[PDB]
Amino acid sequence: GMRTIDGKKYYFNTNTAEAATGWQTIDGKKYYFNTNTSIASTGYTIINDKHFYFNTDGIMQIGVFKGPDGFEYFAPANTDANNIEGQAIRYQNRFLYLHDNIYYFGNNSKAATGWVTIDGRRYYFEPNTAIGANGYKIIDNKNFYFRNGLPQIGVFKGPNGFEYFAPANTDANNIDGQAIRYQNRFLHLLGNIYYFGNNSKAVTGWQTINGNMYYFMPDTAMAAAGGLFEIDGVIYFFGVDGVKA
Ligand SMILES: CC(=O)N[C@@H]1[C@@H](O)[C@H](O[C@@H]2O[C@H](CO)[C@H](O)[C@H](O[C@H]3O[C@H](CO)[C@H](O)[C@H](O)[C@H]3O)[C@H]2O)[C@@H](CO)O[C@H]1O
Ligand SMILES: CC(=O)N[C@@H]1[C@@H](O)[C@H](O[C@@H]2O[C@H](CO)[C@H](O)[C@H](O[C@H]3O[C@H](CO)[C@H](O)[C@H](O)[C@H]3O)[C@H]2O)[C@@H](CO)O[C@H]1O
Repeated sequence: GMRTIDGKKYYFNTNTAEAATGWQTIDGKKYYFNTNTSIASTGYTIINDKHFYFNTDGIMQIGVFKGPDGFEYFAPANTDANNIEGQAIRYQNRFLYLHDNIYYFGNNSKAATGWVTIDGRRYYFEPNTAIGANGYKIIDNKNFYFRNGLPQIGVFKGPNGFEYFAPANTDANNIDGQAIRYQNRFLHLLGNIYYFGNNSKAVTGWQTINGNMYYFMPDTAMAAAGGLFEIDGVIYFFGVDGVKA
Protein backbone atom coordinates (compact mmCIF):
# COMPACT_ATOMS: atom_id res chain seq x y z
CA GLY A 1 0.00 0.00 0.00
CA MET A 2 1.63 3.18 -1.28
CA ARG A 3 -0.45 6.29 -0.60
CA THR A 4 -0.08 9.94 -1.56
CA ILE A 5 -1.27 12.63 0.85
CA ASP A 6 -0.99 16.41 0.53
CA GLY A 7 0.97 16.10 -2.70
CA LYS A 8 3.53 13.94 -0.90
CA LYS A 9 3.82 10.21 -1.60
CA TYR A 10 4.57 7.59 1.05
CA TYR A 11 5.08 3.83 1.24
CA PHE A 12 3.45 2.21 4.26
CA ASN A 13 4.41 -1.21 5.61
CA THR A 14 0.74 -2.19 5.59
CA ASN A 15 0.04 -3.57 9.06
CA THR A 16 1.82 -0.71 10.84
CA ALA A 17 0.83 2.95 10.49
CA GLU A 18 4.44 3.90 9.73
CA ALA A 19 5.90 5.17 6.44
CA ALA A 20 9.07 3.58 5.04
CA THR A 21 12.37 5.31 4.24
CA GLY A 22 15.24 4.53 1.86
CA TRP A 23 15.29 2.66 -1.45
CA GLN A 24 12.18 0.61 -2.22
CA THR A 25 11.43 -1.58 -5.24
CA ILE A 26 7.69 -1.31 -5.84
CA ASP A 27 6.36 -3.19 -8.89
CA GLY A 28 9.76 -3.45 -10.53
CA LYS A 29 10.05 0.31 -10.08
CA LYS A 30 12.62 1.94 -7.80
CA TYR A 31 11.75 4.72 -5.36
CA TYR A 32 13.84 6.53 -2.75
CA PHE A 33 11.93 7.72 0.29
CA ASN A 34 14.07 10.36 1.99
CA THR A 35 15.51 8.89 5.21
CA ASN A 36 14.78 12.07 7.18
CA THR A 37 11.20 12.75 6.03
CA SER A 38 9.96 9.46 4.51
CA ILE A 39 8.77 11.54 1.54
CA ALA A 40 9.26 10.02 -1.94
CA SER A 41 12.00 11.70 -3.96
CA THR A 42 10.98 13.52 -7.15
CA GLY A 43 13.10 15.24 -9.79
CA TYR A 44 16.88 15.67 -9.58
CA THR A 45 17.97 14.03 -6.30
CA ILE A 46 21.34 13.73 -4.56
CA ILE A 47 21.70 10.48 -2.63
CA ASN A 48 24.97 9.49 -0.94
CA ASP A 49 26.87 12.01 -3.07
CA LYS A 50 25.50 10.54 -6.28
CA HIS A 51 22.85 11.88 -8.66
CA PHE A 52 19.55 10.19 -9.53
CA TYR A 53 16.42 11.33 -11.33
CA PHE A 54 12.82 10.47 -10.41
CA ASN A 55 9.64 11.43 -12.29
CA THR A 56 6.66 13.20 -10.70
CA ASP A 57 5.48 9.84 -9.41
CA GLY A 58 8.72 8.95 -7.63
CA ILE A 59 9.85 6.30 -10.10
CA MET A 60 13.60 6.26 -10.75
CA GLN A 61 14.39 7.13 -14.36
CA ILE A 62 17.09 6.03 -16.78
CA GLY A 63 18.03 8.60 -19.40
CA VAL A 64 19.06 12.21 -19.97
CA PHE A 65 17.44 14.69 -17.59
CA LYS A 66 18.12 18.27 -16.58
CA GLY A 67 19.62 19.09 -13.21
CA PRO A 68 20.94 22.39 -11.77
CA ASP A 69 24.21 21.92 -13.66
CA GLY A 70 22.64 20.89 -16.96
CA PHE A 71 21.51 17.62 -18.50
CA GLU A 72 23.11 14.54 -16.96
CA TYR A 73 23.11 10.93 -18.08
CA PHE A 74 21.44 8.66 -15.53
CA ALA A 75 22.62 5.33 -16.89
CA PRO A 76 22.05 1.56 -16.50
CA ALA A 77 24.34 -0.29 -14.10
CA ASN A 78 27.92 -0.88 -15.24
CA THR A 79 28.02 1.81 -17.94
CA ASP A 80 31.12 3.44 -16.49
CA ALA A 81 33.25 2.25 -13.58
CA ASN A 82 30.50 -0.19 -12.54
CA ASN A 83 28.08 2.62 -11.71
CA ILE A 84 24.82 1.72 -9.99
CA GLU A 85 21.58 1.74 -11.97
CA GLY A 86 20.04 5.18 -12.41
CA GLN A 87 23.14 7.02 -11.20
CA ALA A 88 24.43 9.96 -13.26
CA ILE A 89 27.82 9.08 -14.73
CA ARG A 90 30.98 10.54 -16.20
CA TYR A 91 30.33 10.58 -19.94
CA GLN A 92 32.69 12.93 -21.75
CA ASN A 93 33.05 14.34 -25.25
CA ARG A 94 30.96 11.80 -27.12
CA PHE A 95 27.58 10.95 -28.56
CA LEU A 96 24.85 8.98 -26.81
CA TYR A 97 22.18 7.06 -28.69
CA LEU A 98 19.03 6.25 -26.69
CA HIS A 99 17.18 4.55 -29.52
CA ASP A 100 16.80 7.10 -32.34
CA ASN A 101 17.35 9.97 -29.89
CA ILE A 102 20.83 11.44 -30.22
CA TYR A 103 22.68 13.49 -27.61
CA TYR A 104 26.21 14.80 -27.43
CA PHE A 105 27.95 15.11 -24.07
CA GLY A 106 30.63 17.73 -23.46
CA ASN A 107 33.79 17.66 -21.36
CA ASN A 108 31.67 18.35 -18.25
CA SER A 109 29.58 15.19 -18.74
CA LYS A 110 26.60 17.43 -19.50
CA ALA A 111 24.60 17.18 -22.74
CA ALA A 112 25.07 20.01 -25.23
CA THR A 113 22.08 22.22 -26.12
CA GLY A 114 21.59 24.75 -28.89
CA TRP A 115 24.00 25.08 -31.84
CA VAL A 116 27.39 23.37 -31.57
CA THR A 117 30.14 22.22 -33.91
CA ILE A 118 31.33 18.63 -33.51
CA ASP A 119 34.11 17.24 -35.71
CA GLY A 120 33.56 19.98 -38.25
CA ARG A 121 29.79 19.61 -38.52
CA ARG A 122 27.07 21.92 -37.24
CA TYR A 123 24.38 20.37 -35.01
CA TYR A 124 21.40 21.66 -33.08
CA PHE A 125 20.20 20.01 -29.89
CA GLU A 126 16.83 21.03 -28.47
CA PRO A 127 17.34 23.22 -25.37
CA ASN A 128 14.29 21.68 -23.69
CA THR A 129 15.46 18.08 -24.01
CA ALA A 130 19.04 18.07 -25.35
CA ILE A 131 17.80 15.78 -28.14
CA GLY A 132 19.19 16.28 -31.64
CA ALA A 133 16.60 18.08 -33.76
CA ASN A 134 14.52 16.35 -36.43
CA GLY A 135 12.22 17.81 -39.07
CA TYR A 136 11.10 21.40 -39.69
CA LYS A 137 12.30 23.89 -37.05
CA ILE A 138 12.18 27.64 -36.67
CA ILE A 139 15.23 28.88 -34.75
CA ASP A 140 15.75 32.59 -34.15
CA ASN A 141 13.46 33.40 -37.09
CA LYS A 142 15.19 31.11 -39.56
CA ASN A 143 13.89 27.76 -40.83
CA PHE A 144 15.82 24.50 -40.94
CA TYR A 145 14.97 20.90 -41.79
CA PHE A 146 16.93 18.51 -39.56
CA ARG A 147 17.83 14.85 -39.47
CA ASN A 148 19.58 13.57 -36.35
CA GLY A 149 20.60 17.10 -35.34
CA LEU A 150 22.03 18.02 -38.76
CA PRO A 151 20.50 20.81 -40.90
CA GLN A 152 19.87 19.31 -44.36
CA ILE A 153 20.35 20.99 -47.74
CA GLY A 154 17.52 20.38 -50.19
CA VAL A 155 13.84 20.98 -50.86
CA PHE A 156 11.65 19.78 -47.98
CA LYS A 157 7.99 20.24 -47.17
CA GLY A 158 7.27 22.43 -44.17
CA PRO A 159 3.94 23.75 -42.71
CA ASN A 160 3.79 26.36 -45.47
CA GLY A 161 4.98 24.24 -48.38
CA PHE A 162 8.30 23.16 -49.88
CA GLU A 163 11.10 25.55 -48.91
CA TYR A 164 14.62 25.73 -50.29
CA PHE A 165 17.03 24.91 -47.45
CA ALA A 166 20.10 26.13 -49.30
CA PRO A 167 23.88 25.58 -49.47
CA ALA A 168 25.77 28.27 -47.56
CA ASN A 169 26.00 31.73 -49.08
CA THR A 170 23.19 31.41 -51.64
CA ASP A 171 21.45 34.54 -50.23
CA ALA A 172 22.33 36.88 -47.33
CA ASN A 173 25.28 34.66 -46.35
CA ASN A 174 22.91 31.95 -45.13
CA ILE A 175 24.54 28.93 -43.48
CA ASP A 176 24.09 25.43 -44.91
CA GLY A 177 20.47 24.38 -44.67
CA GLN A 178 18.87 27.74 -43.93
CA ALA A 179 15.61 28.23 -45.86
CA ILE A 180 15.98 31.24 -48.15
CA ARG A 181 14.07 33.72 -50.27
CA TYR A 182 14.20 32.29 -53.80
CA GLN A 183 11.54 33.66 -56.11
CA ASN A 184 10.07 32.93 -59.53
CA ARG A 185 12.90 30.78 -60.74
CA PHE A 186 14.04 27.26 -61.42
CA LEU A 187 16.37 25.38 -59.10
CA HIS A 188 18.67 22.69 -60.50
CA LEU A 189 20.04 20.51 -57.74
CA LEU A 190 21.90 17.22 -58.16
CA GLY A 191 20.01 16.34 -61.32
CA ASN A 192 16.56 17.30 -60.00
CA ILE A 193 14.52 20.28 -61.21
CA TYR A 194 12.23 22.51 -59.13
CA TYR A 195 10.46 25.81 -59.72
CA PHE A 196 9.80 28.30 -56.92
CA GLY A 197 7.00 30.87 -56.93
CA ASN A 198 6.96 34.40 -55.52
CA ASN A 199 6.30 32.94 -52.07
CA SER A 200 9.68 31.11 -52.14
CA LYS A 201 7.84 27.77 -52.12
CA ALA A 202 8.21 25.03 -54.74
CA VAL A 203 5.25 24.53 -57.07
CA THR A 204 3.62 21.10 -57.60
CA GLY A 205 1.31 19.63 -60.23
CA TRP A 206 1.01 20.67 -63.85
CA GLN A 207 2.61 24.06 -64.51
CA THR A 208 3.15 26.06 -67.69
CA ILE A 209 6.25 28.21 -67.40
CA ASN A 210 7.50 30.41 -70.23
CA GLY A 211 5.35 28.38 -72.60
CA ASN A 212 6.76 25.00 -71.54
CA MET A 213 4.73 22.38 -69.64
CA TYR A 214 6.06 20.62 -66.55
CA TYR A 215 4.60 18.30 -63.92
CA PHE A 216 6.14 18.67 -60.44
CA MET A 217 5.56 15.62 -58.22
CA PRO A 218 3.36 16.46 -55.24
CA ASP A 219 5.47 14.55 -52.73
CA THR A 220 8.88 15.98 -53.66
CA ALA A 221 8.16 18.99 -55.90
CA MET A 222 10.68 17.53 -58.39
CA ALA A 223 9.81 17.81 -62.07
CA ALA A 224 9.04 14.63 -64.00
CA ALA A 225 12.10 14.36 -66.25
CA GLY A 226 14.21 12.04 -68.38
CA GLY A 227 11.64 9.64 -69.81
CA LEU A 228 8.06 8.41 -69.91
CA PHE A 229 5.78 9.10 -66.94
CA GLU A 230 2.20 7.99 -66.38
CA ILE A 231 0.27 10.84 -64.73
CA ASP A 232 -3.38 10.34 -63.79
CA GLY A 233 -3.23 7.23 -65.96
CA VAL A 234 -1.95 9.03 -69.06
CA ILE A 235 1.50 8.47 -70.55
CA TYR A 236 3.65 11.51 -71.49
CA PHE A 237 7.32 12.01 -72.37
CA PHE A 238 9.38 14.54 -70.39
CA GLY A 239 12.82 15.60 -71.62
CA VAL A 240 15.84 15.76 -69.32
CA ASP A 241 15.04 19.45 -68.78
CA GLY A 242 11.63 18.53 -67.43
CA VAL A 243 9.71 19.88 -70.42
CA LYS A 244 6.88 17.73 -71.73
CA ALA A 245 7.29 16.84 -75.41
C1 LIG B 1 30.23 21.54 -12.43
C2 LIG B 1 30.51 20.58 -13.59
O1 LIG B 1 29.65 20.41 -14.46
N1 LIG B 1 31.69 19.97 -13.59
C3 LIG B 1 31.88 18.77 -14.38
C4 LIG B 1 31.62 17.52 -13.53
O2 LIG B 1 30.25 17.46 -13.17
C5 LIG B 1 32.00 16.24 -14.29
O3 LIG B 1 31.96 15.13 -13.38
C6 LIG B 1 31.10 14.07 -13.64
O4 LIG B 1 29.76 14.56 -13.50
C7 LIG B 1 28.78 13.51 -13.62
C8 LIG B 1 27.41 14.18 -13.66
O5 LIG B 1 27.16 14.77 -14.93
C9 LIG B 1 28.93 12.56 -12.45
O6 LIG B 1 28.81 13.29 -11.24
C10 LIG B 1 30.30 11.89 -12.50
O7 LIG B 1 30.54 11.14 -11.29
C11 LIG B 1 29.68 10.09 -10.95
O8 LIG B 1 29.82 8.97 -11.82
C12 LIG B 1 31.11 8.30 -11.75
C13 LIG B 1 31.05 7.13 -12.71
O9 LIG B 1 30.89 7.58 -14.05
C14 LIG B 1 31.41 7.84 -10.31
O10 LIG B 1 30.50 6.82 -9.92
C15 LIG B 1 31.29 9.02 -9.35
O11 LIG B 1 31.47 8.56 -8.02
C16 LIG B 1 29.92 9.68 -9.49
O12 LIG B 1 29.87 10.83 -8.66
C17 LIG B 1 31.40 12.96 -12.62
O13 LIG B 1 32.61 12.31 -12.97
C18 LIG B 1 33.42 16.36 -14.86
C19 LIG B 1 33.80 15.20 -15.74
O14 LIG B 1 33.05 15.21 -16.95
O15 LIG B 1 33.53 17.55 -15.67
C20 LIG B 1 33.31 18.74 -14.92
O16 LIG B 1 33.52 19.82 -15.77
C1 LIG C 1 3.06 32.36 -46.02
C2 LIG C 1 4.16 32.50 -47.07
O1 LIG C 1 4.40 31.57 -47.84
N1 LIG C 1 4.83 33.65 -47.10
C3 LIG C 1 5.92 33.81 -48.04
C4 LIG C 1 7.21 33.97 -47.25
O2 LIG C 1 7.48 32.78 -46.54
C5 LIG C 1 8.38 34.31 -48.17
O3 LIG C 1 9.50 34.67 -47.35
C6 LIG C 1 10.67 33.95 -47.49
O4 LIG C 1 10.41 32.63 -47.00
C7 LIG C 1 11.60 31.82 -46.94
C8 LIG C 1 11.15 30.41 -46.59
O5 LIG C 1 10.48 29.80 -47.69
C9 LIG C 1 12.54 32.41 -45.89
O6 LIG C 1 11.85 32.49 -44.65
C10 LIG C 1 12.97 33.83 -46.33
O7 LIG C 1 13.67 34.48 -45.24
C11 LIG C 1 14.91 33.96 -44.83
O8 LIG C 1 15.90 34.01 -45.85
C12 LIG C 1 16.35 35.34 -46.23
C13 LIG C 1 17.46 35.16 -47.24
O9 LIG C 1 17.00 34.52 -48.42
C14 LIG C 1 16.88 36.10 -45.01
O10 LIG C 1 18.06 35.47 -44.54
C15 LIG C 1 15.84 36.12 -43.89
O11 LIG C 1 16.40 36.70 -42.73
C16 LIG C 1 15.39 34.69 -43.56
O12 LIG C 1 14.32 34.77 -42.62
C17 LIG C 1 11.73 34.68 -46.65
O13 LIG C 1 12.15 35.84 -47.35
C18 LIG C 1 8.02 35.50 -49.06
C19 LIG C 1 9.10 35.85 -50.08
O14 LIG C 1 9.19 34.86 -51.10
O15 LIG C 1 6.81 35.24 -49.79
C20 LIG C 1 5.69 35.04 -48.94
O16 LIG C 1 4.59 34.83 -49.76
